[PDB]
Amino acid sequence: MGPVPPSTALRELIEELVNITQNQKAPLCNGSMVWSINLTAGMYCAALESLINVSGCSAIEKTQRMLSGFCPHKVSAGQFSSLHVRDTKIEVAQFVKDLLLHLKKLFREGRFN
Repeated sequence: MGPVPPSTALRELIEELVNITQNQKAPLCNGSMVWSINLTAGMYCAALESLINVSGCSAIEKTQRMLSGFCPHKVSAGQFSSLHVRDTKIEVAQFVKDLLLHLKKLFREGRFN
């Protein structure tokens, strides 16, 4: 009835992200690239604004919603927070995988958000 706990939401997110990335043949997006970010705490928020730059990819539309659950502040294609540094862009396939390592990482510390 009430929302799912933080630890449960994370596992459901990791299991879903892995599932769509294991049977994926070619890149989910047309080789779209995203800005690299620093994986620390506000990863969900920093990661969200980076995905907001990817359009035309429904396979990740649901992902943006689940990420928002950990980041209540919405981001428009005009408002940016972590894209202040001039980092290089990377393929989404790598962005999802790099994020996967950090997602299960916080599970070990049980420190969600």
